[PDB]
Amino acid sequence: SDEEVLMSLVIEMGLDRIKELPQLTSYDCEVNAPIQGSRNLLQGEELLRALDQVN
Amino acid sequence: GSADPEKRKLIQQQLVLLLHAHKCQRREQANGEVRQCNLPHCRTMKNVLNHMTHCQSGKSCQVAHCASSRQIISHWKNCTRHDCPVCLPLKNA
Ligand SMILES: [Zn+2]
Ligand SMILES: [Zn+2]
Ligand SMILES: [Zn+2]
Repeated sequence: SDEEVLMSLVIEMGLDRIKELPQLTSYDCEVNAPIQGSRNLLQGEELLRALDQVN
Repeated sequence: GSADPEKRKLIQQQLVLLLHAHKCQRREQANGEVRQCNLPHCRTMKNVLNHMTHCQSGKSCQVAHCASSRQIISHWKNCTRHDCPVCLPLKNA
């Protein structure tokens, strides 16, 4: 995911426009964004390494 | 539970913002302790990312966007769904 792609998604999704950012709930996230059952809710600095184009 | 299409849109938007902020912050950590990006909520999600690295409250955590961000990130890492209504924009684009 090029930062070029991420900037394009940010602008296509409206995130460059001033907004209220809703505080989603862990529940609404566990429902609409389920972990495998891996049950591996990343913590520590590994949680940042994930974001380095992980598949 | 039951999937709401609107929540899935707020979720993918928070994911794009988390991914931007990380890359933004990586581009900062090499270029000095900058913190110059003025994208809406970018500073916010950078501070969220640094919170949850050293955070240990886990699900008990009420700091805005920590619990949710940690769940969304963990999903995106392992999401191998072809069809995923959250990730499909990012994975494929
Ligand atoms: Zn930024
Ligand atoms: Zn926390
Ligand atoms: Zn997904």
